[PDB]
Amino acid sequence: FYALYFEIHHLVASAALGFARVAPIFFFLPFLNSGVLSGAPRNAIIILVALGVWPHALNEAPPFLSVAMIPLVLQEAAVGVMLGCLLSWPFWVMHALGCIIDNQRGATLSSSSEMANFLNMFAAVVYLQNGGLVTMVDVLNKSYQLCDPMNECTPSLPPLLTFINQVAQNALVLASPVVLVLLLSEVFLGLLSRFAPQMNAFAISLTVKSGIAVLIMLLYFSPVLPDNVLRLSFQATGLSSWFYERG
Amino acid sequence: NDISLIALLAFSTLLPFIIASGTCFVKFSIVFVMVRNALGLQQIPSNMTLNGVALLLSMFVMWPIMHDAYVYFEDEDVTFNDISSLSKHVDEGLDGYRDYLIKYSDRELVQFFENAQLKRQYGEETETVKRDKDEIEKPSIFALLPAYALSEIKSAFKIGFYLYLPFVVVDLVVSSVLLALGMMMMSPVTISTPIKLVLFVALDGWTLLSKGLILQYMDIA
Amino acid sequence: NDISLIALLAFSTLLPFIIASGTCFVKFSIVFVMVRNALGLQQIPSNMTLNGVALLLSMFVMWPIMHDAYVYFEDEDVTFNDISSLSKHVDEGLDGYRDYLIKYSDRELVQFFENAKDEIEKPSIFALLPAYALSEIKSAFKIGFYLYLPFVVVDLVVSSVLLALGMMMMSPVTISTPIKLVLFVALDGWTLLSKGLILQYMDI
Amino acid sequence: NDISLIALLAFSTLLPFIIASGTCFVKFSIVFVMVRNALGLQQIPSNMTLNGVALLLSMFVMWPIMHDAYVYFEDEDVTFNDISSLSKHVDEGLDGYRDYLIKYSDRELVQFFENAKPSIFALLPAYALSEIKSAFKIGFYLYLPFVVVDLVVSSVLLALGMMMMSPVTISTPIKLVLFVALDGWTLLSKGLILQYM
Amino acid sequence: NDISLIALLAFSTLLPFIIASGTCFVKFSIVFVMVRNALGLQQIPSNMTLNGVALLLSMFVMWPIMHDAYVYFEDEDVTFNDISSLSKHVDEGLDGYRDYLIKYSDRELVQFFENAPSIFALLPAYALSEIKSAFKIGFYLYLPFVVVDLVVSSVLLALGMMMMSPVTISTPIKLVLFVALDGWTLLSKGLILQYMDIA
Amino acid sequence: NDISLIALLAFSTLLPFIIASGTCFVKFSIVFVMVRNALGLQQIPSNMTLNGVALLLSMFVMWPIMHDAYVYFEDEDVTFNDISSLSKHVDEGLDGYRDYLIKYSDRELVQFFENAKPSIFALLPAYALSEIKSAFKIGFYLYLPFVVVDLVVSSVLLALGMMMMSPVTISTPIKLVLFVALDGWTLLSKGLILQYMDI
Amino acid sequence: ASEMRNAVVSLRNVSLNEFNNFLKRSGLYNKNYPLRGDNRKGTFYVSGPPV
Amino acid sequence: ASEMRNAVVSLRNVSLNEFNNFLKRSGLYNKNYPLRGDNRKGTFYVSGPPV
Amino acid sequence: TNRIEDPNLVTDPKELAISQEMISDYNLYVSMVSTLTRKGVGAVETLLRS
Amino acid sequence: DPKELAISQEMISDYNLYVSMVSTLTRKGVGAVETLLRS
Amino acid sequence: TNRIEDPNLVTDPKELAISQEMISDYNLYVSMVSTLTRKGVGAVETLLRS
Amino acid sequence: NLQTQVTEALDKLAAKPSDPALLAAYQSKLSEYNLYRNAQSNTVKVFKDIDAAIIQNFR
Amino acid sequence: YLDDVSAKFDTGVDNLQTQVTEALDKLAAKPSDPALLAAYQSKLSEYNLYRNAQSNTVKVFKDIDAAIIQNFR
Repeated sequence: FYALYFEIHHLVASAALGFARVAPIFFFLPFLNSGVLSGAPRNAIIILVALGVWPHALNEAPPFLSVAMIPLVLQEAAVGVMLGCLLSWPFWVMHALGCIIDNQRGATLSSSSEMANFLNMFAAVVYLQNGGLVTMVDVLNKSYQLCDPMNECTPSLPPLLTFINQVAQNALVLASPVVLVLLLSEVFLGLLSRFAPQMNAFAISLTVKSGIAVLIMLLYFSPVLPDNVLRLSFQATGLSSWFYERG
Repeated sequence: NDISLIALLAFSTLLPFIIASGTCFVKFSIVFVMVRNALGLQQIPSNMTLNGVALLLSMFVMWPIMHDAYVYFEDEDVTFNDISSLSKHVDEGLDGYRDYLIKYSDRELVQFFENAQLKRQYGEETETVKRDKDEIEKPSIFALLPAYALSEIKSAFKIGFYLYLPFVVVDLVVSSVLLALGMMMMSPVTISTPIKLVLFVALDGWTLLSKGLILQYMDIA
Repeated sequence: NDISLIALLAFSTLLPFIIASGTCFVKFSIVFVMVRNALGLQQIPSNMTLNGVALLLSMFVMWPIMHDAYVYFEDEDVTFNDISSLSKHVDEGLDGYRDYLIKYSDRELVQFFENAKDEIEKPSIFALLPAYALSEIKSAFKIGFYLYLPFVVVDLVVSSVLLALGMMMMSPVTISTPIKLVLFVALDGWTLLSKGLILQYMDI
Repeated sequence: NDISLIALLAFSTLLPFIIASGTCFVKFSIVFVMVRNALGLQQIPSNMTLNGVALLLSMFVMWPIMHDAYVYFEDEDVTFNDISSLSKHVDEGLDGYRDYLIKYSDRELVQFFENAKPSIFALLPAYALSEIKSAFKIGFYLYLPFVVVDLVVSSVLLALGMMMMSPVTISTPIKLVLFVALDGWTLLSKGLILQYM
Repeated sequence: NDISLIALLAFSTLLPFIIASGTCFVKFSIVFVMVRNALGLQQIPSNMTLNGVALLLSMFVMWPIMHDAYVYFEDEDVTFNDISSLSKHVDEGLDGYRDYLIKYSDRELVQFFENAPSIFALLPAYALSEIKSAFKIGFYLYLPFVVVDLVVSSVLLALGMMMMSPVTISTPIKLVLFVALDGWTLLSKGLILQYMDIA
Repeated sequence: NDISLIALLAFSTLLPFIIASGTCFVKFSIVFVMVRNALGLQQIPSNMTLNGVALLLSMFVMWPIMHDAYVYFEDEDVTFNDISSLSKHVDEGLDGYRDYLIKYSDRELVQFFENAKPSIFALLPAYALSEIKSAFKIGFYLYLPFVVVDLVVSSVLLALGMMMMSPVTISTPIKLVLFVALDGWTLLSKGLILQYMDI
Repeated sequence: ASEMRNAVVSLRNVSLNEFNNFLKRSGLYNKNYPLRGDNRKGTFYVSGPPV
Repeated sequence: ASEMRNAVVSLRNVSLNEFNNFLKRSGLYNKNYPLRGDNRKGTFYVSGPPV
Repeated sequence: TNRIEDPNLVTDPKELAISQEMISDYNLYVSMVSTLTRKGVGAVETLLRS
Repeated sequence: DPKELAISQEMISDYNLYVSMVSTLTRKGVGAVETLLRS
Repeated sequence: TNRIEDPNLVTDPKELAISQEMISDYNLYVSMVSTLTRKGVGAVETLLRS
Repeated sequence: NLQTQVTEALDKLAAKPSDPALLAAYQSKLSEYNLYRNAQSNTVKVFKDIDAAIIQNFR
Repeated sequence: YLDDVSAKFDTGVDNLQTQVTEALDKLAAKPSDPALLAAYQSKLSEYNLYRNAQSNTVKVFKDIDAAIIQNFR
């Protein structure tokens, strides 16, 4: 009766490497961070999620045995922040979207924000309703099918170097229509200051722009914003292009 | 008979971590930190006391569920004569907890994990189970509690988004009337804070959100 | 007597949570922090030295309820042949807590908890412990809005006199914060709000 | 003798909250932070060095009162025959602590708290509530050399056509070279002892 | 046996500061937020992303050095007779990292921290050298940002447009032409070629 | 024997607080973040890294005096039958450290404190209050070129009709080429350490 | 009236009629709350106020 | 009505009839809730109020 | 206690077999309640201490 | 059994220390990443 | 290890006493350098978080 | 291999559990085997107990 | 294991448990013969040596594994 103790003992060995892959996704997501989750039931959830997705059978012996343990955790954490930074893609540009509309209207010149927090929460809920959580688990269940440890898979550097402009060109075209009207209104006001010299249209520009910068985006808030949220959700089919195992 | 007592003490040690995961305490705890965050107060209202008030309602709802465990296990006819009926007996003991998990969890998210565990179990050649199992077949208890706790995070975040709305509509009109004047170099969060506290006490959100959650699990009269 | 040694221990390990949740300590500990946030302070004085003085103020009004429970439970008539008369007897000690709780809790909310007058029977102790705490947090919030208000005025008037001059790019926190605390020490507001907080529950 | 060990252990456990409430550490540890943001500088000394001087100055003033009760506990003639005779030694060994507590508290606040030689529970809420009142106005007074200086440099900004200019980065070195010319770090250190020495 | 456990556990405890001070994470983390500060928008790209990219790249440099240490330490033939003979063997494991570290540091503090090569002389010489190499590349990236704002505020004096704010106009212009040169993939790849043969 | 061991265990507990307060480390960690506030940057270069480089410099100079504490205390002459010479013995163990605190503290403040050769318990606040006072002088001195920079950039902007633009963008390049071409990173750090040790 | 306590107790070698003579000679025999029981037995049933 | 409890009790050396004579001589005999059992045996069945 | 203080029951070997039983039934019962409550009061400790 | 339990006395315990070691390393592992992401 | 694998050394009492010393000083030695390393690294984190 | 030369003396007393010389030598074996087994179990135990204390310290 | 240290005493003698019974069967037949009485005391006294040397060696071995199991934890 010695192997029965080993079955629960092989599981708890298997959960440590399972914790190191998926824990920094539980730091990145807006509905799962330490700001939204307490301390006592946090470490209960993160353990049992990795138990339901682990690819190998639990009662079998793990291939972890004294190969290279301190570098293995930094491998699995480094691929973990990759799954975090791809899954938090459409929330990052949406939080980047609200900062541009906040910054153009004034309201941030106390440096030399609450509104940008509002859009990031909004795209969190509309992503979570239709499907949502079914696709967040599917990409890490497939990740164990193509990045099983003791094989040293890496996040594949040469398509990583365009990641920042990839969200940037999604940032500029999403903030495209509201910055053109606010900018054109200012020089239109500026041509009236050339037509009436002591208007001080800089002071007048701050009072009128916050109503204008919010009004034009109400017209395409309903039909245009929430479908791009579901389109920009990273799906499991693209998992081949970001990884390869090294032996 | 004696090692049945060993099973009780071994059951006793992992209890509050089941309360950390299995019950609906995870629903009450999240929305109360969010109402701390939505009001902008950081340390207050001192969430150590907020753990106590969130626990007492959840036990108050979970009590008819856990009370049936005593009456099922203090029976004088625990000891059977066959190895499968006694394991059948502990199954029919756990069913009152189990169907509560069935009612309040998501359909497809639990369904994803059995298909995910079987291809882990045997391999890919095992054919997948579809939605139509639900009428006859019951899943395991270890494929339930992952999908339960994530689903309640979804529902708690549904609530946490909603009462974040009537405070942030306030937080933009204060930041605009301050820029209606030339008061750009002024911290608007210190003016929004009085009218942030009145909108919860004039609406009296404490004494109606607390009543709202108990109707989502149980009924009255 | 031996079983009562458990319950004496069972009070003590659960003591720092009932006083965290079932007394007026929550109101004292809440107003003493937002007065720091009213003045625009973060770490002054502390979170430690503010919790200490909040403990002693609640120890005034809670001890006489706690004091009668010794002499009531020290009495010699603890040998009873009946189960229920002792169940009545331990219920008769906690009515000092019950009259404290019913006085500051809402009658409508505890009837809701009762479903899942008060002279014939007292309501159950678990039926009103959140209702006391949920009423105090609202009232401490309500009293928290009040003393926030005069400090709004000093933040606004100095921001308007700098804009009365041409200097619009000037952070007014370095000027309002001197003017902030002189409004609270010429009023001597620390020594007077502590007075009426005692008078809010215990009469003079 | 065995439960005297409890009393020796009861003092030692509540002592990090005694120091947080009973001594003048709550006078010392406040003015050093109040002078820190007075310069407009956020966290740059420490939150340990300012704590380190404020604990260490407070051990000078409270040691002679502790030593007098130390030789009373070190004295062996504390044991007597009667109950109140035993209590006759606790209060006399305690009375030297409470004269300092009476000296820096208001009487009418103590005379308020007697509805619930005054006792120590009537002085501790009276101590810190009077201590932080006195600590605020002296923290207000050190603001006064630094509120005139940022107003006058914003004036000479406004004396030019420099309406778009940040005055904080010019006044910030002037905010501290006046303090080293004052040598306030010696000056404030010598003043908080003269109330007691 | 157990004396190996203290060092192999303390490496994990001291790891958050070797990344903070010993590697090329210092140079990588600074220049990202500086060119973000060049554009003036302090919450895009929301520095946790900027701190997300520079950690993985600095992971890629330490990783061959990390694999090279325990291949050598895999040989269990370390026990010998002399007390210094095992000391030289553990020193041979650290020269794989030191040869990385001796390459970039200057010749001025390293003997200055030996009279007053050693390992403890090189880390403060390292981080001081990397910031000075980081500023002048950020400065050369700064100069094409101190010409594009200078021209758009000049056309306002060419017109009768002196009294309007120029930051509300120049800041959208600075963002568009920077992404039109695809610069965020430029300064990233211009940095990874310096330390390693990347990709 | 075991009274010697509890005192060393007591030293290990207070050891973070002594380096936080007692030595010259406070002169280091203050002036490192002083240049960062001098530049106007808020989170650059991210003081977690700057806390590392301030610790290794100050630790490098206390170690020769710390090494004296071994050779005084690991010896076998501690068996003294009379208790007063052993008391004067442990007075003489810390004498190199005591001589170090006397060299950098002001004289008359110490005798004011031991009014209550001088006692080590008394000079400890008198050292730090002089140390921060000497730290604010070099806080003032290193800032002093940059105030000339912040005014000259406003004058040339005011020489044009460019008065609506803030000069914070144009102040910062010339606020850094006056640092790297001057090479102040090696000038301050070598200058702070030569005040104590000699090569 | 809600404080009435009751108990039944047995005696070894004193009957009910001898114990009832202790009550009359002392002055505590209450004719409103008497003792119900058989006249020569050991067991009897008493109920009333707690004193 | 919901507080009614019941019991069964075995007597070793006395029967039901003189125990019923104990109830008749004392005055506690209640004809609505009698004792169910064999007339001269040790076992019988009780049901009534908890007092 | 009155089984043990009654001096007739303590001398009879028939009664001694019961006397070893009842001291064990008292021993296992209160020790069982002690450990279940300790886990009960320890379980609540883990959520509020945070 | 005296030789089999003794060699089994070490065999249970060493795999228990190893499983505790791999879980504490994950805590300082991800905890170093947590503080570095707050930076 | 070979003190206890040698069975001649485990039978004599005064050889057990010097091994009893030898076990006990093993525990105090490696525990002293353990905790002092722990307190050595315990002093480093707080200054760097500062 | 100590248990081998323990297990070789039981059989001659098994055929003759009345020889005075054999049981005298057997008691000198079996009490010495008693000293060997618990000493080895308790000594590995300290090597077990102190390594868990380090990870309890560093966690 | 504990059966084998027991069975080594049941294997090492052939039929001693029966040899005492057939002896006392002859003793109860005619308990007055000198060759029958003298042979029985040589045969009765060997049995009591056998079983206490059966039960004491397993007794000292019982507490030894009990010392082994408690040093697991």
